[PDB]
Amino acid sequence: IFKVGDTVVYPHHGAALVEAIETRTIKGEQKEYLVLKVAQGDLTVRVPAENAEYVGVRDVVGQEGLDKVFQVLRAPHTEEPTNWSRRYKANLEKLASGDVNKVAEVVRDLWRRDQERGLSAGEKRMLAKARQILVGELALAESTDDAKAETILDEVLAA
DNA sequence: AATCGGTTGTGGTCAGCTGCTGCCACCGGTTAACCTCCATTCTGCTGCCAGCCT
Repeated sequence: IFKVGDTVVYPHHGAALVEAIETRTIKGEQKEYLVLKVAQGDLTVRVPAENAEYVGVRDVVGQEGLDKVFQVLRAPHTEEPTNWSRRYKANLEKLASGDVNKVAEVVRDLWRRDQERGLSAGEKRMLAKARQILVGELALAESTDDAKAETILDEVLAA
């Protein structure tokens, strides 16, 4: 499926350019690896081509995905558990899934709650992580000028 | 003429509570997928085991 030069999305790290395809040997068989150059912390990720779907690597979403995530990002009736730990584990396991809709849900919930009160060290760190990978995936989805994409996200969040 | 003590017109003044009105430290209680063991030398005492005695 994957080709050299494709821009795929890794689950917990956001965008990833597939820059080469290695052919390393483990247990005497040439399981080909693909190397991904993510840029969040400048790490090179190597995965087999077989377990790409098992680890859940995923192509970027289309314009139906864009209107779907904007539709879910502008939606009310988002009642949350009042317990701080329950809420934290809930949106952490939403963030770790790798779905654009779930990441947009986490950034809209924490954005409205930060606009309300301003939460915490851990939740501001989580909102920064989630919003930066959502901005990176959006800029990958439309080739649309990083930090101007941030202004786009701020505008569609503030509405 | 002064001279040792009062009276005080009047203008600041200066901190001493007094509310008072936030507001900010400080301390207690709560959170419910699941996962169960860290150098040498001298002196004295205390415990070890064989070895004669009834």
